[PDB]
Amino acid sequence: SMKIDVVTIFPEYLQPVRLPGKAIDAGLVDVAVHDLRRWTHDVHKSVDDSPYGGGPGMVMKPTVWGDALDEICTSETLLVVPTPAGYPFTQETAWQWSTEDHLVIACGRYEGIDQRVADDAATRMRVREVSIGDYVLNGGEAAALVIIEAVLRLVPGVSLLEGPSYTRPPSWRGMDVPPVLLSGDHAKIAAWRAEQSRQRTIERRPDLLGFDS
Amino acid sequence: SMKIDVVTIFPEYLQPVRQSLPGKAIDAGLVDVAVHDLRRWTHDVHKSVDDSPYGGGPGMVMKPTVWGDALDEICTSETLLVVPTPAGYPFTQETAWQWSTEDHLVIACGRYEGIDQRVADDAATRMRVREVSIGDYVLNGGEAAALVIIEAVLRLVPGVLSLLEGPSYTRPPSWRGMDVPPVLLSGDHAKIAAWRAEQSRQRTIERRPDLL
Ligand SMILES: COC(=O)c1cc2cc(CO)sc2[nH]1
Repeated sequence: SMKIDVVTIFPEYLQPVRLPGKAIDAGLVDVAVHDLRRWTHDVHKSVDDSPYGGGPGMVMKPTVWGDALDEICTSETLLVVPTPAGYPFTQETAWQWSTEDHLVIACGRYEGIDQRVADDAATRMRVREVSIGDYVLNGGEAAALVIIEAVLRLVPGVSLLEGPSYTRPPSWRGMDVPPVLLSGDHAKIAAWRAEQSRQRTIERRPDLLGFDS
Repeated sequence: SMKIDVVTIFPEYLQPVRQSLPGKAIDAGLVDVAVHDLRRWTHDVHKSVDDSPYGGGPGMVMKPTVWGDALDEICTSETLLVVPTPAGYPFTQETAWQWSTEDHLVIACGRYEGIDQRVADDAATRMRVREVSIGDYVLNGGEAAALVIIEAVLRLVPGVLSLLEGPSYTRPPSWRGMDVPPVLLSGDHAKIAAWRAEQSRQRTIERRPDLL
């Protein structure tokens, strides 16, 4: 049983959470999405202001985030903050987080969240700032969806690159399935699949085998 | 001026993209994103999209005849066909910049254990094909990766919008016992830039030593 809360100024973007959809239906996980503006108090519902020290764009205010996280989090919560400046989120991270009772995912916009939010929370609970890859996004919402998908498929109840896969018909547009795959020889099939994966890994991901680039 | 077609057995998953799009960019004809249900191109009353893998193994493989028909209809010689997969080349910011000037992207979202390899190999004989991964984790299918690629690419299109960045601060100057670093209020802007540079260096060493 896992609970996941997501906090965002764009709750409508997290509707796709409805693979996680089948997990919710089975009653293994529960996912809830919260509008950050619920915790504002002014008429304009302001959540951002200009950065101290100068620079382009805006920074999300700590006051509003503090009130939201006070209500949603307990001392047992793992607070997840997607950010381009985070530690990398990997398959090992997904396995680690798959046995947690409660994830809270805080989605930033503009140029990010005041650093004191994570600092303050870390005095009360475990906090993890993470990146899902080295490309730039407008906000944390897409990253939250990737994290939820990677973690939920590992929950109890739900290396090298995979080579090419094939299914029927055995010949299509003059392209034939590799004959070894039709042969019923388990040893030969295993060997061929090993060689394919080796070739694909050295070509596409030489880093996984300890080579440059 | 970019057109993006996305093909998926879960079209509802791609709904937030359409809602992400600024009205002015659409009205100005800068961008169009269309989502298509793969089952439109199935051949049978049961709308089958997958079948057992040759050579055995777990899971299922998506059918070449169904995907071949879909791509035949949607793609042209000028299309850049994008296939998100954990076995792909890495998708980077450089990749996003390159694709931001394309006239037509088609994103083929797969599920189970992948799409029959002859689909991509056949397509590559008449258009450019790119199989890519968005990171080192496995997802059940390509839909969430498509959302990431679409956002990373479109934010670079004119109109539709090293080292790690250090911490940021805004009002109030003191909050729950924590003060904004005084240097940021100093009005010494050369000193502020040097402080930020050192914050970046330390954060990069701690969190991403691979970048150094
Ligand atoms: C303020 O939050 C963001 O703007 C944000 C941007 C990005 C890019 C990511 C790729 O790992 S994660 C993430 N969060």
